Amino acid sequence: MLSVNEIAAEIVEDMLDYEEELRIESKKLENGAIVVDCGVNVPGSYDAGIMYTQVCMGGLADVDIVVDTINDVPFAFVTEYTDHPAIACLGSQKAGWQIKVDKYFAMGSGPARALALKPKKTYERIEYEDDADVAVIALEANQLPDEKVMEFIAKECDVDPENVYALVAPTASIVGSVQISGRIVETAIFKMNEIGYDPKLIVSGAGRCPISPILENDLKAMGSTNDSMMYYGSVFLTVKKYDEILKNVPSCTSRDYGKPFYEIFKAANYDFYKIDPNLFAPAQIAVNDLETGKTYVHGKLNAEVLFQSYQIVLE
Amino acid sequence: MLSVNEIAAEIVEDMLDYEEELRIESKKLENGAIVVDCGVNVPGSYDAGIMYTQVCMGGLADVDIVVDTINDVPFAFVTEYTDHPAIACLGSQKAGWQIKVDKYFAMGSGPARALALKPKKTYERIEYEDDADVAVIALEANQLPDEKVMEFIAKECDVDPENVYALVAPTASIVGSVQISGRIVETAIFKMNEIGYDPKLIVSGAGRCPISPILENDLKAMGSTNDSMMYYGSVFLTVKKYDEILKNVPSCTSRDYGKPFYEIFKAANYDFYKIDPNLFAPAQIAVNDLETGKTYVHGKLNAEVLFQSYQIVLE
Amino acid sequence: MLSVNEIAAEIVEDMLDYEEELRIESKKLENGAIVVDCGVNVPGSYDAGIMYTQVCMGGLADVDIVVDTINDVPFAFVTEYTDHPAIACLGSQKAGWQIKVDKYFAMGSGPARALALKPKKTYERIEYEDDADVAVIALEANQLPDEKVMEFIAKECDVDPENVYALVAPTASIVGSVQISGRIVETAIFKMNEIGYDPKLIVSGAGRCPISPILENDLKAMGSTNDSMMYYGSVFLTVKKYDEILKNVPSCTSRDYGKPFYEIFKAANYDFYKIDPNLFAPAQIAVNDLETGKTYVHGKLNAEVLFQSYQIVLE
Ligand SMILES: C[C@@H]1Nc2[nH]c(N)nc(=O)c2N[C@H]1[C@@H](C)Nc1ccc(C[C@H](O)[C@@H](O)[C@H](O)CO[C@H]2O[C@H](COP(=O)(O)O[C@H](CCC(=O)O)C(=O)O)[C@@H](O)[C@H]2O)cc1
Ligand SMILES: C[C@@H]1Nc2[nH]c(N)nc(=O)c2N[C@H]1[C@@H](C)Nc1ccc(C[C@H](O)[C@@H](O)[C@H](O)CO[C@H]2O[C@H](COP(=O)(O)O[C@H](CCC(=O)O)C(=O)O)[C@@H](O)[C@H]2O)cc1
Repeated sequence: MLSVNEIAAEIVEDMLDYEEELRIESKKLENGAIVVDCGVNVPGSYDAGIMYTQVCMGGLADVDIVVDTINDVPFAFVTEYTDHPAIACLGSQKAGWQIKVDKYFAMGSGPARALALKPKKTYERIEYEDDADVAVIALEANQLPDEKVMEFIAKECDVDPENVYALVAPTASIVGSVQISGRIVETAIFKMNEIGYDPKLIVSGAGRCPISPILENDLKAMGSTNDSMMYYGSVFLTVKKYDEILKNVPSCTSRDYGKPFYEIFKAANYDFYKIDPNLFAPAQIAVNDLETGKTYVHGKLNAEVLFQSYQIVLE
Repeated sequence: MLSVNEIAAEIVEDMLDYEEELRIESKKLENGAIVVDCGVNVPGSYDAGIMYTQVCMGGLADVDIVVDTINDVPFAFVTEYTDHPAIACLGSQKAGWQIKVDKYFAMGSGPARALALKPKKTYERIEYEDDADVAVIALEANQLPDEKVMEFIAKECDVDPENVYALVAPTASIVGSVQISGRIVETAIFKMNEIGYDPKLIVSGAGRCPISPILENDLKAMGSTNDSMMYYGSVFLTVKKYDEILKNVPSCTSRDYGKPFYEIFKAANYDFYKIDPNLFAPAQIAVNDLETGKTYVHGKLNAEVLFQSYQIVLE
Repeated sequence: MLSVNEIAAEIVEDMLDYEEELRIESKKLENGAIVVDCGVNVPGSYDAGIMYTQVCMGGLADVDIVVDTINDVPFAFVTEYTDHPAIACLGSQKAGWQIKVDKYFAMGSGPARALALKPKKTYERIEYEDDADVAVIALEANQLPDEKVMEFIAKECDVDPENVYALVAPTASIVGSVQISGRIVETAIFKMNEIGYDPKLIVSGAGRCPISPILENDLKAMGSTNDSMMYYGSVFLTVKKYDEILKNVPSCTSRDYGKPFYEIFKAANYDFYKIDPNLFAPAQIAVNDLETGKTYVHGKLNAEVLFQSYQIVLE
C-alpha cells in the first residue's frame, strides 16, 4: 500500500531541515501539533511552493518549475506529472475538507483527507483509504491554526495531535500561487469525475500551468490563481477507455467560460465551498485512450483573458 | 575509468527501493538474477521511464520530463543531455544486442552491451570497454526473461547470473514511450556514425523530443515512438571538427522521409533488426563546431506527420 | 543566518566526488587550497556548469537546463530562480572582485566575495556579510591559479588556505557558457541597483536564457555569452514596490544596444570604460508589484541579433 500521509510527512520533515532557505517557519503547539507557516507571516519561496504541492499530492507526483514565455512575456510555470492520479489528486490534493472551528476558517487539502475521509464519497469512488499514525494537512488561510484547530484535525484523522503537521499559506502568496497552479492535473481529474467519468480509469496525467503573479489581497488572488488553470492550463492524460463525454472537460465548454474566476467567486459570496463544482476545469487537454490507441484533443488556450486576470501592464 | 554497469546498477537499486511508487515489480530468479518488470504485467510510470532511460545511458546523461505544447496540444517531452555521447549513446543506450534464446526474442540495450561487446565494431569505433562484475541490461519485449535468458546474458558478459539486472518493458507502455523518445541524442549520434563521422569527435549533446501517446499494440507503438524523433526530435550537438557530410544527418534527407515508421516496421516483417539502420535520424540538429566557432543548423520539424503517427483526433 | 560559503562548499565537495563524470579535475596545492579546473585543461560538462552556477549563487538558487527552440533551432537553456536575489546575485554571483596577483588576473565571482567584502559598497547596500571558516571563489580565467594566488585569496577572506576552494573556467568553454547564461537573474538585479532601485525591495526572480554555443576564442565567447542575456534573456521578478524607473532595466534602453557585443567591444577598442554600463542588462522583464498587484512588462527579445552573435549558419 502507498501511504500518502507517511510519504508527505517525510517531505515536511525535509522542509523543516531547510526552514530559513525556504523562508518558512514552524512552531510546535501545546498539544504537540506542528504548524508550518509557508506564507502568512513569512514570505515563503518557489521551492516551498513546490514542496507544499508535493505534499498536497501525497508524494505521488513530480512537481517542478520552469521559466518560459506567453506572447514573449516571461512567467514561471509549474510542470508536473503523476501515475497515481486518483489518489494523488482526488484522494489527497483536492481541497475537499472545509475547516470551520469557531471563527477559524480554512480550505483543507492534502493527505490528512485520506484519514478523515473528507468527503466520504471520494474515497468510496477511488477505492483508497490511508492507514497511518501521522497526518499531514495543507491549509489555505490568512491565519495560522491554533491548538483547538489542530486538536480537531487530529481527532478527525484518528491520530494524536503530537503526530499532526499543517502547512499553511494564504491565497495571495508565492506558495499560494505555486500550489494552486500545481493543481493543473487535479483540475482535469476533478472535472472528469464531476461529469461522471470513473477516475479509476485514469492511468496518468501530466500538466503545465503558469504561476500567477501575486495580487493585492487573497480575494483577488483567488481569481488570478484559478484563471491560470482555467484559461492557460494544459493537461496530457492517459485513460484505460475513452468516453465521448470527455469532450466536456475543458473550461470552454462551460456556461461561464469568459468570466474571470474572480466573478464566479464573487457571485458565490466569496465562499469557495459555494462555487458549483462543475465550474472547475482545465483550459486544454489531450486524452490518450489505451483501448483504441487514439488521443483526443479538446479545449484551447486564452492569453488575452489570462493577461487581464494577471493585471498585466504592457508599454 | 567510468563503468556504465556499476553506475547504472546504483540507479536500478534506487528503483528497487520505490517499486510501488514507480508501479514496477522485481523478482529474484532461482539463479539470483534480478528481473525488473517496468511494463509487461505492471503499468510502470513516467519516473520509471526516466530511470530506465538513465540506465540505458549508463548513468552518464541527465534525463527529465517537461510538459509543453505542439500547436497548443499538450505533450510530455523528454529533455536530456550528456557529456559522454559516444559511451552513453553508442556504448550503452543503442539497442545493439539482439537477444534470441530459444523462443525468447528481445531488443537488448544498455550497459551490459559494454561487457559482452555487442556489436564488437561499436566498441572498436568508440574505444571503450567496461570492466565490471555486475551487468545491467534493458530489454524491450512483451515477455519477461527467465533463468535461462539471464544465464545467457551473464555468460556473454562474463559475470555471475546473481550479478545481472534486467529492466524490461514492451514498446506499448509508458516506460517504452519515455525510453524511446529518450533516445533523441542517440539517434543523432547513431546517424552521424552511420554516415561515416567519427563519434569520438562528438563532445556533447542535448536533445528534446515529445513522448508518444501509447498506441493500441506494440507494433503500432514501434511506429509512433520512433516518429517522435524522426519528425519532432531536436538535438544541439558540440563537435571538435565539422564535416560538410553532417548536412545529411536529419531524417528529411532520407528518401523514405514522410513514411510512417510503422510502415517501415511492417516492411521489416515487424523485426526491428531487419530495419535498415540508415533510417534512424533526428528531425533537426544544430552542430556547434569547436574548430571554427560556427553552429550549423540542419533539418526541420513536422507536426503534421507527427500528429498522424500519434493518431491524434482533433475536433 | 545563511552562509553562502558554507552552503557552496557542500556543492563543491559533491563535485569532487564525481570528477570524471563531470569532466573536471581538482588539484590540492602545497598550502592545502583546492583548485577545481572546470574548463581550462579539461572539457567540463553541462552538469559542471550547473554546479558552478549554483556555487556562484551561494547555493541559494535553483539552476537547471532544458532544451528548447528559438525559431525552431534547438538550444540548451538555463532556467533558474531564487528567493534570495540580493544575497545570491549581488552578494555572491556578481563578478565583483578583480583578482590581481603579479601577472595573474582573473575576475572573481561567488561566495568568497561575501568574506572579502568585494566591493564593500555592495554588502552595505544589501545588508549582508558572511561569517565562515571556508571560502569558495569562482574564477573566469584561461589560467589556473597557483599557490601564491590562492594564498592571497585566503588572506583576503581571513580563512586558512586549506579551507579555500576555487572553481575555474575560461569564457570559451561549456562551463563558461552555462555559468554566464546562469547570470540571467543577476543581470536584472545588478541593472536594477545601478539605476537606483534598492535591491532590498526585490523579493524573488526567475529567469530563462539560452546557453551560447562555444565560439573560437575567449574574446568572441565574451560577446556571445553576454548577448545571450542582452538579446534573449527573460526575467520574471517580484518586488515590494514597483518604481517607473524599472522601464530602463532592459538592454534595449541603452544607447549602445543593437549589435552583437563583440562588435560594440571592438569598436570601443576593447575598453570596457567606453561602453554604456546600462547595456549590461536582461533583454526583457516582467515585474510583479506587490504594492498595486500589477505586473509591468518591459523590453524585447531579439533572435536576429542573437543568431548573428551565435555565428549560426542556416542552409
Ligand atoms: C483548482 C481548484 N481551485 C482552487 N483554488 C484555490 N484557491 N485553492 C484550492 O485549493 C483550489 N482547489 C481546486 C479544487 C478542484 N478543489 C476542490 C474544490 C471544491 C471542493 C468541494 C467540496 O467540499 C468537495 O468535498 C467535493 O466537491 C465533493 O466531491 C464529490 O464529487 C462527487 C459527488 O457526486 P456523486 O459522486 O454522488 O455522483 C456519482 C454518484 C453515483 C455513485 O457512484 O454512487 C458518482 O460520482 O459516481 C463525488 O465523487 C465526490 O468525489 C473540493 C475540492
Ligand atoms: C531510436 C532507435 N529506435 C528504437 N526504437 C525502439 N522501439 N527501441 C529502441 O531501442 C530503439 N533504438 C534506437 C536505435 C538507434 N538503437 C539501435 C538501432 C539499430 C541497431 C542495429 C541495427 O539493427 C543495425 O545497426 C543492424 O544491426 C545492421 O543490420 C545488419 O546487422 C546484423 C548482423 O547480421 P545478423 O547476424 O543479424 O544476420 C541474420 C540475418 C537475418 C535472418 O536471420 O533472417 C540474423 O540476425 O539472424 C543483421 O541483422 C543485418 O541486418 C542498434 C541500436
